[PDB]
Amino acid sequence: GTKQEKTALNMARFIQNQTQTLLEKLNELDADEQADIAESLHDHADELYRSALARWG
Amino acid sequence: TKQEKTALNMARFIQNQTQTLLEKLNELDADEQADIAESLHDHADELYRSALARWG
Repeated sequence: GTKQEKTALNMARFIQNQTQTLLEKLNELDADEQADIAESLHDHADELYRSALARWG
Repeated sequence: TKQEKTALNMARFIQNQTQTLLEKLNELDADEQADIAESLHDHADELYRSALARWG
């Protein structure tokens, strides 16, 4: 990857981790409405990170 | 509550990150990745919307 590609990979890694952290926070709030969306959010973040990692990592 | 506001703000920060990463991927040759990021961003917008309705 170029430097720009690596910056995008790093940001995808960050969102993967940050979405896991927000999911845990919502689960502690027993905020089911939000945690339901957050789980799907984190799944897409994981998918994107793995996709970027394969390509530029 | 402090805990609720922490989660709302984190949702907003994730929304900003997902918009930023979708734009970066669109700027790169990254169709496969940008397609995923479109859905990722729609989820971050919906989570922020929902959390704002509840805790804003």
